[PDB]
Amino acid sequence: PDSQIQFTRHASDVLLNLNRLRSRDILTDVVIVVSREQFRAHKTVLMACSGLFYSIFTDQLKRNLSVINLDPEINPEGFNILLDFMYTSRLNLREGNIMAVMATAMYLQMEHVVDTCRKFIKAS
Amino acid sequence: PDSQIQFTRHASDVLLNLNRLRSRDILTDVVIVVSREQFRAHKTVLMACSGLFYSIFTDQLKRNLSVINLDPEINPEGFNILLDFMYTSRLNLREGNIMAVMATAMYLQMEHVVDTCRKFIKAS
Amino acid sequence: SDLYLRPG
Amino acid sequence: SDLYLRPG
Ligand SMILES: [Cl-]
Ligand SMILES: [Cl-]
Ligand SMILES: [Cl-]
Ligand SMILES: [Cl-]
Ligand code: NA
Ligand code: NA
Ligand code: NA
Ligand code: NA
Ligand code: NA
Ligand code: NA
Ligand code: NA
Ligand code: NA
Ligand code: NA
Ligand code: NA
Ligand code: NA
Ligand code: NA
Ligand code: NA
Ligand code: NA
Repeated sequence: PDSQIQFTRHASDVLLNLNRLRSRDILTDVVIVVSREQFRAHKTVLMACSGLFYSIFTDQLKRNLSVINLDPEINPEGFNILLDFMYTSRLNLREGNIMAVMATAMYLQMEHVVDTCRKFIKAS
Repeated sequence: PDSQIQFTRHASDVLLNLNRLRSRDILTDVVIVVSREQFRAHKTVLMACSGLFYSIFTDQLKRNLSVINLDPEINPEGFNILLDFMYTSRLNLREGNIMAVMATAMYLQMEHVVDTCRKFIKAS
Repeated sequence: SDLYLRPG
Repeated sequence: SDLYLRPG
């Protein structure tokens, strides 16, 4: 029977390095547009975190879009909070943003974030 | 003063989902070739884990290569072990592969893996 | 738990 | 430590 070696900080190091690539606009391959505001990102990270983006980039016709527009009623700061969460594991929920974040997370099909928002709403 | 919410399994979930994309050949954008053996991958994951791949894909001329050949003296199973490590955080070091893995990790400029190989060689 | 609190 | 052992 074999045992395995695991690196404690590997996954968080990968995410940190991917976020650095995003900050420097290195190998970014999509721009997300919400109400005339643009967010650059990596398609694979979006697909790994969002049921909506997974569905989009597995559709043959939509796979090669370089610009994706979201529903303009979405709050762009709610989107930005969720994009940062994707790349950092930290979710900046505050009393003044939780409803926007929850609505955006439902739209993006981020079920764990939605559950977390519901938890904090119920507690308060 | 603010505090932060962190998701314990987010980074490892992202890596798990990226590895599933790799297994299904979804959004893979590069093939690495070692001694006539091919490995499909995502450039951003390679860059996040390897100093060599970071250097390659930040070079303007090499950025848009779809096929990258490595030194044919490299052991392709050593490469495969390191590619799996990139996507899983688990490093399959064994008595029969540690020297090949170390040499490949030095070539790929994966300093933490190299340090780990040196640790196990010194202990045995 | 899948969540924890940590310093800002 | 940055490494740990776990079941195969
Ligand atoms: Cl670039
Ligand atoms: Cl989620
Ligand atoms: Cl694809
Ligand atoms: Cl490393
Ligand atoms: Na970061
Ligand atoms: Na960088
Ligand atoms: Na399709
Ligand atoms: Na389609
Ligand atoms: Na487009
Ligand atoms: Na809006
Ligand atoms: Na806010
Ligand atoms: Na996996
Ligand atoms: Na998949
Ligand atoms: Na350059
Ligand atoms: Na160049
Ligand atoms: Na090519
Ligand atoms: Na070889
Ligand atoms: Na082996």
